[PDB]
Amino acid sequence: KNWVPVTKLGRLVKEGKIVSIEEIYLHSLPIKEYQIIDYFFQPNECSHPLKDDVVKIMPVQKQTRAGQRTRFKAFVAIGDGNGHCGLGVKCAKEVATAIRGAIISAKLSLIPVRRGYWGNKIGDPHTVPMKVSGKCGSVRIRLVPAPRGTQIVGAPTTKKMLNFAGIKDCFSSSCGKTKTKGNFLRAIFNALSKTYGYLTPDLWKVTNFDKSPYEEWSDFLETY
Amino acid sequence: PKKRRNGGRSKHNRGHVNPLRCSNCGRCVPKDKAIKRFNIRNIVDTSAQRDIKEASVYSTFQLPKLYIKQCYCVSCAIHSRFVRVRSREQRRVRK
Amino acid sequence: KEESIAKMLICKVHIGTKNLENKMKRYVYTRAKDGVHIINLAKTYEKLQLAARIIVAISNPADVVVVSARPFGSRAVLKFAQYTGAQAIAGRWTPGMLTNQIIQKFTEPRLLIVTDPRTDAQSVKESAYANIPVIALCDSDSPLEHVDIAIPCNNKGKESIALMYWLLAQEVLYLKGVIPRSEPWNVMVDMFLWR
Amino acid sequence: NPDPVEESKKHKLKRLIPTPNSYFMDVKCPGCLQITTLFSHAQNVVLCGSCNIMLCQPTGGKCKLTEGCSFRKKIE
Amino acid sequence: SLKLQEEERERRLDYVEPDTLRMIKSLG
Amino acid sequence: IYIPRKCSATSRLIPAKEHGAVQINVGMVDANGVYNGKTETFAISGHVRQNGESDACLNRLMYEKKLLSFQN
Amino acid sequence: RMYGKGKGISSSTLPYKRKQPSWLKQKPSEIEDAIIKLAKKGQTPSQIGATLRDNYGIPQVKSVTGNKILRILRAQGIATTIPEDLYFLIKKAVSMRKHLEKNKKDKDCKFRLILTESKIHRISRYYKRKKLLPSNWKYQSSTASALIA
Amino acid sequence: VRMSVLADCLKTINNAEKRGRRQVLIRPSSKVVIKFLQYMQKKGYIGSFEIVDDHRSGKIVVNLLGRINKCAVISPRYDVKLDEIEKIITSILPSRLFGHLILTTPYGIMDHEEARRKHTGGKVLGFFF
RNA sequence: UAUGUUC
RNA sequence: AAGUUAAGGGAGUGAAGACGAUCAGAUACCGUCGUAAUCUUAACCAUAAACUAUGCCGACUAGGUGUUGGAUGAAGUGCUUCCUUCAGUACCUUAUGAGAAAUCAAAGUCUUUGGGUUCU
RNA sequence: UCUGGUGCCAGCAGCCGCGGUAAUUCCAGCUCCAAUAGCGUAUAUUAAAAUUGUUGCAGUUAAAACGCUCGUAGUUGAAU
Repeated sequence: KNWVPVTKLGRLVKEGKIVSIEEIYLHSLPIKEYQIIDYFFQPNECSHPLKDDVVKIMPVQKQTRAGQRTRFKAFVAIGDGNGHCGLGVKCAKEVATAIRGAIISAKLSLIPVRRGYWGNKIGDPHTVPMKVSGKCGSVRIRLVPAPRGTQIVGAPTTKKMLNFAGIKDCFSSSCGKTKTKGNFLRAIFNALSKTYGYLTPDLWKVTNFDKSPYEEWSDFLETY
Repeated sequence: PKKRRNGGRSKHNRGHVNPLRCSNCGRCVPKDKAIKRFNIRNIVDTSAQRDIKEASVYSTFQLPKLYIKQCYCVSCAIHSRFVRVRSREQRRVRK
Repeated sequence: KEESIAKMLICKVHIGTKNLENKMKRYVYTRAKDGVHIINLAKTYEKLQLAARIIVAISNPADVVVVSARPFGSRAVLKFAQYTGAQAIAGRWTPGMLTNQIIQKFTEPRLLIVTDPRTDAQSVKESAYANIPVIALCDSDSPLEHVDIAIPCNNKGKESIALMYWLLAQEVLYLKGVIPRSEPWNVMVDMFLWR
Repeated sequence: NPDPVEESKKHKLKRLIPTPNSYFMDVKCPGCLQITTLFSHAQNVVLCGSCNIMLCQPTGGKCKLTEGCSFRKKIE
Repeated sequence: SLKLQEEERERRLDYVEPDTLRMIKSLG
Repeated sequence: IYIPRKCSATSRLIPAKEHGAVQINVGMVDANGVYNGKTETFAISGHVRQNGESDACLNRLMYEKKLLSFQN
Repeated sequence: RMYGKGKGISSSTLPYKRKQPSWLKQKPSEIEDAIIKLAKKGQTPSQIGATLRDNYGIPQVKSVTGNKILRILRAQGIATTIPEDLYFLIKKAVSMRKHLEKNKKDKDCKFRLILTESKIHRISRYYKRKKLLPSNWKYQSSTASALIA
Repeated sequence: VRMSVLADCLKTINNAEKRGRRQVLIRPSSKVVIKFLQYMQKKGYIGSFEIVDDHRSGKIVVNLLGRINKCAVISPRYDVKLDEIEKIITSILPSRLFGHLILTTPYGIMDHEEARRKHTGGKVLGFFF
């Protein structure tokens, strides 16, 4: 909205020198601010919105000398439903601030997921193009490509996260203690992130390295 | 849950080690596990040295030392303060 | 060429400490019969110039930072930064300045220069949270984690460090159009040295 | 880069191409002018052809030979 | 930080070992 | 959808949140040896940099590009 | 290792050159006669090869002539009815039993004798699966002392 | 006891390009591992390997392209009919779009796709993707 | 390096 | 190891037992004594936190400090050290390796799940 | 977290639990939910169970490496 300039990437996005998010994904730059989505995914002048929801609230206690010091840990799942997903956790004394912090951290952890076609280039991608496994704690989750006519056959949390990721077709298989929602969600998110890190034969061709935003806009921020 | 990597002793490539006996309580303790202190002490303190050297003869008398070489069990060593409990991270450090 | 070689043969950069390490085998020529290794310096020279060719590629030099936690590296890094366009930080490194965006100093660069990875491993560690390439003045025993351009040289000697940074700056200035290659210099290594 | 390796002499036996470390030599005692074949890492005791003398002492290694004489490889 | 360190700054500003020898002679 | 870049050392593609992978730019020179506008670029993966063989990988890559001839 | 521990990779590695060494102008017209005379004088083929390598300078009898030493011994009819290694194992077992009879308290010797007899039985089974040993060969432990023959 | 030679070969290959060493030495060569390597070559997963033919069941040096996700053997060599190719494929390979399940068939070493196109499925050897 | 229970 | 059988041995220690203490009690811890046992021989018994709580064989994957036994090459003084290597044996660090974690160079190379085999 | 009655009783509750005066859990009324001419209950069985594991489990510490070695049957076996 009306922030005071802080960082080079944040200002560069504020001035709008970067057109998309794929370039910062390509250069693996860390995203440090919500300001990078404030002037990126506004409710107006945008193609698709970002959907937020709270998947779990955990009362968590410390057991001090006097009492317990109970706080609340909020898990939220962000996702456009088109190939971008994120998971966020935040612990705070009050559920409201925990939720807000979790939303901020999920937006910060927003990642691209390689949605993969399975039938034809003409059809849009509908499933994971791969058997991808994610692990966190004890729970291991496996996502398997499915034909187009399937829904997400998985646990409710698996459905909720894969819908946010944009995958409309998948077989799931879980082992371990999936009762722990935090580890379950983290494993699902780990598999989704791993989708884009596999080196499928179609990515064997070498490509030229386009300039990173920093050197391409170094002169832009020079007078400041 | 396996407090120490070495199991509290220094046995490797070995099946059995003959035990020795604690100098303080007489407990049987494996030699590789017992806490050994080789004490090379003076027969007397400095004041008694200053007394008997001047009360002695040869005008150059040097008092003999006492070589003790005691060994203690874990309980006796801990109680007599030869070893401390130490912290988990500091537990690894030997010298 | 010959004059440049004569201008650095007289120093003590040849000598590298013990603890040969494993990834400096290529750079070490042999261990002396006394027990102290010696650097080729014939690898040091082009490591210097390629480090300079990747430093000069940064469009604005203020986007490159140089660190040093040693008393006799502090003067060298500050004067190197002043003579080039870079901005350096010497002495104590606050351990959040590369990843914490709230602290008033921050100053995340595009390239990092390290005098000794052992002494300022904190900066080398934080570079791996922000994609900073890192050039390091590695010694015969220095670790090579999260460093890409190893410069085989001495990190203990005050004269070694001062000459190291001085000829680094001289070569980056040569790569710039500031002065031609052939002309002799007017800045003395003792000026870069530590008092 | 293990194909064109060259300085694998200090590498232990059964390197990339397993070759024995032993060899065969011809020995000539001074003032004796005799020719005979000998095996490095010999296990027995050998005697000269012209004049019966001691040549090598069989030990766990490459033997000790004699104080003088000239021994040369038979490799071509 | 004041105007006293600048004057002091201005005041302050103003064969070989055989293995190295054979190394250098090998190099040229 | 985008095409993630690939490490020039191990041909392993670099995910979106490595933050350890780096881009290296080496500048060319003219006849007099002065830096010119054009450059050339590399890409080194975070796992190589963490292992510490990044220096050797860059030496090999620069040799292949004929940037310098000291080999190792 | 068959029993106990220890890999012990110590061995001898033949040279790459399969053929007769060039420096050996010696003719194979009498090397077989040399080994035959040595065996007649009484030597097991292992020590025949060792003596040939040391005192005769003719390594790899197989390289000098395209036929191996125990094979030429068999072709000439000199080869013993019991193979070398099995006979050595039998001799070791006989010595161990002779010692044990005096010292029945040597539990370690008893254990190693069991091990040696296990090896004897395995290798004899192999040798009689081949036709190198009569089908009724058994190695009873009573007359093995004279079975060496 | 090595038992299977190709299993050790493929495990060494896998460890090698997980380390990204770009060149690996396989000590016990054999004709089966040679044909497996040529099939990997023709599918483009490895470079130009060269077999060091010494007099002692020689070795192989294979160049890696950092291009194989996983190569492995399947032991025992289950005999598969042409009918159960699909059942093996959906259980072994990561997708129906890439990856190869290697069979030994009456007409030689081949992958599942060409085994289908040529009929006559045989015994399973391994896979790589 | 006396002993010294229970809720 | 204890235990059993039969001879021998029998110092010291010492299940039992006997006293003396302590204690509310104390048949215990402490002290004095003391039988069996401990030792040897010849037989049984076949069990231990018999424990690295980690079956055996094979391949691969990383740096360093040692140390035990050989072998290789060279050098301060016929004699000592350094280099390489094999086979043991530990330790330190490191993991974009594993694990629930403690931790592990194997407990790694496992949903990218199949080297062989036994037991539970 | 609707209204009465009961008040560790009566009772409910597959499991966790509710009930000692404000019972969102008993006994009732109202309302709501689910499936619907069908809906509960009991027992058995399958999936869930990768908690019988060939695919596909686990065995340092959660249960679980025989005290150790030899060894037959069995299983498995270098390259050409």
